[PDB]
Amino acid sequence: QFEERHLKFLQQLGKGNFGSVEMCRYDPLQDNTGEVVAVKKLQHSTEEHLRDFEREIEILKSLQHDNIVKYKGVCYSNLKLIMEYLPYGSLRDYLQKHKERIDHIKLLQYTSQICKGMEYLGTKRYIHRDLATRNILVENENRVKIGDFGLTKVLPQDKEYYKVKEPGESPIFWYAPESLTESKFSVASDVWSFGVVLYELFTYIEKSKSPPAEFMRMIGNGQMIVFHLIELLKNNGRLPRPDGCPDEIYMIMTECWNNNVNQRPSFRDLALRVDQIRDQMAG
Ligand SMILES: O=C(Nc1nc2cccc(-c3ccc(CN4CCS(=O)(=O)CC4)cc3)n2n1)C1CC1
Repeated sequence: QFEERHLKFLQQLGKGNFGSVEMCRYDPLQDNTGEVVAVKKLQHSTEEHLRDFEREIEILKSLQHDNIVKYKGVCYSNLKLIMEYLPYGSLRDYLQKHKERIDHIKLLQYTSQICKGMEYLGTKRYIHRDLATRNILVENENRVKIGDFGLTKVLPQDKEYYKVKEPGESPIFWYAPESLTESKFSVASDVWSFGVVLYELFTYIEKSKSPPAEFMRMIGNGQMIVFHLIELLKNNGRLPRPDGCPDEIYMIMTECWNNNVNQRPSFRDLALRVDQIRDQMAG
């Protein structure tokens, strides 16, 4: 649908080891009347990374949900993924900036939208593998969307987990212990990560309170990090309750952080509990 020549670069939205997102204007009439869009491309395109990117594109294209960033199309000379542009950006940066304006009732509305997005994923047998507030996007004051799917895998038909160990840098501080020790990824490791996302929110993204900073303090400030992490978690070492967090929200977090994969709640039970807590804060 999109031509490379009609896509004008406006700014960088985020750069990683394997990907980059840009704000661009798609202006086919060249009269500065096209819509601003978000454009994801590989930064150092391997052919494996390209094949993964093609699948990421096919995943996003197959998703249609209020809390999932919209697919617009592809563009090539090559491959670019064109998405809707969300003007408020990542929940992470948005929470950090507007922390004095965002109360707990709002945090739980975001939380509940993230669960519904995640339940819709698990419905297609997709495992996200990268739930973090940096990958959640703010559409408006009342709406968040899951906004990146670079690490998302389809479960095979005959299995409820997927095994994979990619080279380089893994977000280890959001990983369930069976993902660190066995490279096993399931709906339940996504639930583990969701618990860490909930922790993030309730910390209001206070610099020294992030999971990397907290687990590093607990371990002791290279390759040895994951080993010490694994041991800490097996001993039931865990992220502290955030400042001002209710016992009942922290209970949800700690339940998400069960070492017993099978004892972790489902996404729809998470949504029931959160929506129940929300109503007991309002009415
Ligand atoms: O960011 C803004 N809008 C906006 N719209 C969209 C629409 C789709 C996707 C994103 C988006 C999602 C994630 C990121 C972070 N990260 C960049 C490197 S990677 O490995 O490629 C993917 C991970 C960056 C941008 N965004 N971001 C506003 C604040 C300036």
